[PDB]
Amino acid sequence: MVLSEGEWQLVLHVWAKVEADVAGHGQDILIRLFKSHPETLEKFDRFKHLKTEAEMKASEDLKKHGVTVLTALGAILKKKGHHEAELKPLAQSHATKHKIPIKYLEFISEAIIHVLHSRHPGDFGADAQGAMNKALELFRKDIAAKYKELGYQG
Repeated sequence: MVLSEGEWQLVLHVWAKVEADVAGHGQDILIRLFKSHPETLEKFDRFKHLKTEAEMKASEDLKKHGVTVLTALGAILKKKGHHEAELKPLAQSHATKHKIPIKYLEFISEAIIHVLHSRHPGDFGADAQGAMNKALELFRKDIAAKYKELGYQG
């Protein structure tokens, strides 16, 4: 996986917009994920009892979780590929602590692209979406590498 500098800039450009309202983006993304794939909800004991979008939007746990997820992602994306140090840990965790499947990461990637497109359609075009997809794909592969490198078959 390799993105051009122009492609990383497209990614970083849309990401600055996400940072203008991390909380709102995290809620959109997480709800989109739980609505598209309800089984994923079972992996969160603090808000796995949330059923409606209303209950989801009112959840402080989901909101805070969205902010933590996006913050960690935003930090890895800014590395533009050299994110080993900001990844070794994002791995040891979901590998030994939560056991988050690779397929679920594919689910959240779809929610992220959908939400970014929906909230910023004027700039998040085919080029930007293609670069973000490549970025998240690179991200999934490296995480899967750390898993495998650690015995976990996510």
